[PDB]
Amino acid sequence: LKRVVWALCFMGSLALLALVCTNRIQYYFLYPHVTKLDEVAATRLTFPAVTFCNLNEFRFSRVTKNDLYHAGELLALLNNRYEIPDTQTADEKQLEILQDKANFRNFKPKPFNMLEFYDRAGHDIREMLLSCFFRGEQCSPEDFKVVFTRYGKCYTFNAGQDGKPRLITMKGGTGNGLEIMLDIQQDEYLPVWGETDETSFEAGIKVQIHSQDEPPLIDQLGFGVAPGFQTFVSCQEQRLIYLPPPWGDCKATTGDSEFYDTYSITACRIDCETRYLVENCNCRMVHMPGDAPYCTPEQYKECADPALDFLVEKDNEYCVCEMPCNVTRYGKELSMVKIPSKASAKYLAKKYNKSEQYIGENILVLDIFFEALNYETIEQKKAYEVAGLLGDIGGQMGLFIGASILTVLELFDYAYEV
Amino acid sequence: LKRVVWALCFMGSLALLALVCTNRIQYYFLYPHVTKLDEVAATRLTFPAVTFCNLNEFRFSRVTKNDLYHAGELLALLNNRYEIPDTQTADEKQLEILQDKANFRNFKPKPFNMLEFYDRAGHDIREMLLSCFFRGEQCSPEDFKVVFTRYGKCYTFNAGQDGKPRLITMKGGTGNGLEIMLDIQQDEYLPVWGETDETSFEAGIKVQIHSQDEPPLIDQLGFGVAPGFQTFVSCQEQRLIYLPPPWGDCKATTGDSEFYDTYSITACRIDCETRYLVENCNCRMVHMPGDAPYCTPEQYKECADPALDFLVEKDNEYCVCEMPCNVTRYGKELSMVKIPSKASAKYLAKKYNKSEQYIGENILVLDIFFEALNYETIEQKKAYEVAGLLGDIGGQMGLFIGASILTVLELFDYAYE
Amino acid sequence: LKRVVWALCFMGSLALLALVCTNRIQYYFLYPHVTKLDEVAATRLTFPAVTFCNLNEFRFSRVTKNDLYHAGELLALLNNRYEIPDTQTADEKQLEILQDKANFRNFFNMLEFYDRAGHDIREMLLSCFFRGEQCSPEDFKVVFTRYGKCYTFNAGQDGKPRLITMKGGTGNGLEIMLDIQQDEYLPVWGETDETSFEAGIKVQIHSQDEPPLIDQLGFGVAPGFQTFVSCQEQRLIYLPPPWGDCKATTGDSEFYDTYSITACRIDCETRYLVENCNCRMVHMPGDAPYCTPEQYKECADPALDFLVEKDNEYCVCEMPCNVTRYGKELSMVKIPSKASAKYLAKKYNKSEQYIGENILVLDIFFEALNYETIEQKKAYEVAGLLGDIGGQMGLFIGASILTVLELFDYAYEV
Ligand SMILES: *[C@@H]1O[C@H](CO)[C@@H](O[C@@H]2O[C@H](CO)[C@@H](O)[C@H](O)[C@H]2NC(C)=O)[C@H](O)[C@H]1NC(C)=O
Ligand SMILES: *[C@@H]1O[C@H](CO)[C@@H](O)[C@H](O)[C@H]1NC(C)=O
Ligand SMILES: *[C@@H]1O[C@H](CO)[C@@H](O)[C@H](O)[C@H]1NC(C)=O
Ligand SMILES: *[C@@H]1O[C@H](CO)[C@@H](O)[C@H](O)[C@H]1NC(C)=O
Ligand SMILES: *[C@@H]1O[C@H](CO)[C@@H](O)[C@H](O)[C@H]1NC(C)=O
Ligand SMILES: [Ba+2]
Ligand SMILES: [Cl-]
Ligand SMILES: [Cl-]
Ligand SMILES: [Cl-]
Repeated sequence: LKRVVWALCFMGSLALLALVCTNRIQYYFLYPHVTKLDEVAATRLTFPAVTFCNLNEFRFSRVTKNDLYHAGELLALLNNRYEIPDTQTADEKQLEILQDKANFRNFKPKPFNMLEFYDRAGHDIREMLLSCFFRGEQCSPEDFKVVFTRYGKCYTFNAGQDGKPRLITMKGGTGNGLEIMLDIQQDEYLPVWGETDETSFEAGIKVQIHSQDEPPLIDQLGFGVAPGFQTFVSCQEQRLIYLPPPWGDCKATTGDSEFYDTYSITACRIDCETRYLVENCNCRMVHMPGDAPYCTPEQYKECADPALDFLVEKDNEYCVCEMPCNVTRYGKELSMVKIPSKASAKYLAKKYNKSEQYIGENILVLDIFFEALNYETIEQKKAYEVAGLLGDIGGQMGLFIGASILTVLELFDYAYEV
Repeated sequence: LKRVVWALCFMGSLALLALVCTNRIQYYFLYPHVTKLDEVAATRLTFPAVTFCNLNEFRFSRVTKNDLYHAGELLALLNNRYEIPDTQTADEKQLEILQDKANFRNFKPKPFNMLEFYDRAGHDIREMLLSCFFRGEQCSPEDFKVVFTRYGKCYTFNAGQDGKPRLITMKGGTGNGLEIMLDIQQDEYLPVWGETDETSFEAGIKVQIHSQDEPPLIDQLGFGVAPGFQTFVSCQEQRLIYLPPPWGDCKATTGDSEFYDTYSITACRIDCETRYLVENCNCRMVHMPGDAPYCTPEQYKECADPALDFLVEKDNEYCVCEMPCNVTRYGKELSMVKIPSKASAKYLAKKYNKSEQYIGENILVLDIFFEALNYETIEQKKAYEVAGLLGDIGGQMGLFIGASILTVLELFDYAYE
Repeated sequence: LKRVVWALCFMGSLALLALVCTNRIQYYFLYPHVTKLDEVAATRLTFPAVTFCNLNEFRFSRVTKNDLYHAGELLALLNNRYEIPDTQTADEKQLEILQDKANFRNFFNMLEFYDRAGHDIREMLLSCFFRGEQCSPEDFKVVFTRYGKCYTFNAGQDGKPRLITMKGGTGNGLEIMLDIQQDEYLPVWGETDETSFEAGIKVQIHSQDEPPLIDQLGFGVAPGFQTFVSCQEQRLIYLPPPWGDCKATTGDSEFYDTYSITACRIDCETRYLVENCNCRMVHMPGDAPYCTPEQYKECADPALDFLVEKDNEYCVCEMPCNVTRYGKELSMVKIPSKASAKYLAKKYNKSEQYIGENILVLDIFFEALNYETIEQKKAYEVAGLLGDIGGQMGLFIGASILTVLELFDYAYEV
């Protein structure tokens, strides 16, 4: 009778060992991870890269007759027949100027390049930048690097490219960061006389705070800043460490692109777009990097734009961009105050030779800074390693039947002898 | 002497095994969890449901003499004695309209319904919606579905109700989302001539971005949008998975509500309120769902409001809403640009046959989109499961005394003799 | 041949046990932790303390001739030679007043000057409501910061009970209508260090256990808008060494009852200024002597700036293990509505323009009646290590602690 109770106890114990062991094994092959959040104080923080664009792509006073000829349809200033659209709400002077530039009688077309057009007709930072301050000391427009995006000629402060060393901040708070007073030059905006898809009613700038290791993607990752306010941006540096397969989904390999030195998801997207447009239309857009020839406005109309839209719509499988394992993100909180005060309106108007109306509707102040001298870390950590797996299997294997790998080897010994 | 040192080693080993084993047992019985954060790229994102209200509950030009008679005191247009309050700083015409509407001389009242009054007097989406675009293609006011909230007649885009399929976005950024130009119609706002508790000075709209599975709760979960700016709202889809008892506190059961098909904490809140008001006052407010009769303004005055206030403090234990285990939340970052530009102000003024002053104080553009085509996941994960407990107990049990469950069974066997 | 493969299996098995066991040993000695996020529903939430300053340090109408004499250079209204700045863009009345106050023919405490000349909450506070019930200016406690005379609602200091809210949403919180008094702003005729073009207020939402640090931790609120602030209470629990970096011993400073990272920062600053200049600035607390405007120019400011740059290691403030933080999301609506501008203008005896350029409404509340908890939790405890080493020790060679002791005996005998 005792051998029966022993047989039942050994059988049930071996069954429990079976299901528990297969449980821990399956849990290991899920490759599970859990997250470790930490806050690290630092004596210094590397200030990020700040890219800003004017919402107006190009200045009206800088557009020329040749520009209307080649890119008149693309710039939406002229209709398909090289004639001005509906004149509703058209200033007499502006409409006469445009009508004069669109005469096109005995006109010899000069050579035209999209990057030349954006570079000269775009808003000059030397005119927009009314004042610059970093850590309380003056900055020059030479700190701003020209970057071409979908919005046109844009500028990146502290880009850290072309061998310039990146700036640091040793104190947090509103004073100890970037602080620029900009004039968005609303007088230079393209007149809107007729409704169009490209017609926009916004006035202000668009800013993206990003690491120097990634290029700007201002059309998607930027936030707007409106004239007439001083906007504060409190930043919190975040350092992210992800896990590669089979734990998570990250880009383990450096994967350097021909266009960009360091791999970033932004660089992967704009690289994918660049390759697609170069293959499909044999030309490259203004914002894209490389050595390819830039598109002509005819190529823009008949190939480039429908090609990108078709790439977005047809299938995401062509452009699948994984996230790198080491990522520096910047968190940001926005707040506003009014500019200028009644005590300063006259002084600003006289300082920049403008009317107080103009100052009120054209001046914005951007204040970008770190809230405090610390950074957060978010790390994906492996939850079950092979040492822990063997430890649990050994513990339960020793608890239920008290056997070992040598014991199973001995049972296989008798099986081979049998 | 050797058996004595052996006895000391076995005793100390058995004590240590005792305290370590009870340690792992207690840690298991705390039922602990830890969190798994992950970010997932996606080729498509389901666009959320967007509900907005005008801050002005009902239009002044649509209020009628009968409305003043029944709900004049409730709307704060008339005083306790059904008379207009002080006319201080009242436009002559503006007051003339109200004085004529509140005559009540030889007036034979007609039936009155609160939901009819809000549905007819509230701001019409056909007049507010100056332009609508979703993913660059035009939308109609018919895309917005009417929901009645505490703020009055409100509208939900991509509500996904009545069999409509939920919309998706295949690109991120400002262009590729919902983008509406609204006229908040500040001329239709209730005149404020005298101080009252209900008096408010704000002008604009209130928006809540929420999953289609939940009803809006704009009085608590909404954010404001001011006229004269294009407000960008960058959304981040977050997918949350919680643990039921005994690990955490989540809804293990489906939790069928009578009013709503899907369970949500909001649906639980307005369910608690609706049930409480039906039991105490036998009527429901406009925002509440169901089939009960709507309250009359007298019922509102003498029963509903004090009942809700008594519900907040006295019965704070009475309404307990557990959180569901699988929840889709949307995070948001707001930024603004100025509207309109000087190059467009007059074109807007002529396009909508308004003065530039009006455009300046009445037009707002709302741009709701996903920052990028990805979603975050926040999961509560069990930290100590029974397999790990048995493995650790077996490991320490085998390290300290080298025993097994069969060893203790044999010890009970020898003890049996 | 069988004993040879048995011996090799025991050798290799002991090697595997060695590397796995040392693996768990080293992993345990990393002292790792992982994060536990949780959301806790509550019937009540303790409302935070809200400190706000006007961006304008002191009122122009309250400055007197003596104040111009002593602190004229510091306040930037007068130059080093006690003369008026450039007369470009100067109000005729303001310039006549300043020249009159600067007559300096036949003609001071910093805290008296800030306390009396600063913006009075009794004039700024046009309306106050908390949970729908009226509040008085006496509920705000005066705190002196770098911005000047500032005010803290629900400060909870001096034994006052902390306020609670039993409902979430815009109505059920603090709601104040303020007049920033833009007419009292210092006239700016020439460039100066204090010169600012902003108009509005600065707010910091913080727990009562920590002092305000509004020049660094504050956000702006612009006039002409009602800004809503949705708050989410967060409770953070950190680990002390060797797991993390937290202050296990509170080691509260004499200046403040409860230890906070901010309180440690301003304590270090006060101590440094007392050591180098034998005086304390306006914002600093204690019983120490306040600086004179001459002391400010030649000692205080360069000492503070040099303290930030020269020795950043000197002030090391550890983070406490239990920290209550408040998350916040801002949004705006326009104030006043066209239907309400006239009533406000007449109610407060101001022009409709003045209301447009001076009135702001602040609405601070909890989004919902819950709070988040973020806890650092130990990933490998000594019981788990002994369990893993025991499991692998029993799987690979099947030995025990008693087995190793017996091996020491048999080795000792032979
Ligand atoms: C990602 O960041 C980690 C640190 O956060 C890097 O790990 C360091 O790698 C260097 C080798 O170049 C070592 O000298 C350091 O000791 C490592 N630090 C730690 C904490 O392990 C890692 O190399 C980075 N990965 C990439 C691809 O850049
Ligand atoms: C200010 O600008 C106007 C615009 O052309 C110009 O005529 C005037 O001379 C300028 N004044 C000064 C002082 O430069
Ligand atoms: C435009 O509005 C005015 C009143 O403001 C009205 O008289 C006129 O008929 C309107 N025109 C159109 C085309 O609606
Ligand atoms: C810290 O806060 C937690 C709740 O978040 C509480 O349980 C604990 O008692 C507090 N004190 C310590 C020393 O952890
Ligand atoms: C109202 O404002 C005027 C203009 O400054 C002032 O003279 C008058 O005294 C004010 N009324 C009161 C009651 O303060
Ligand atoms: Ba009752
Ligand atoms: Cl997992
Ligand atoms: Cl727990
Ligand atoms: Cl670790």
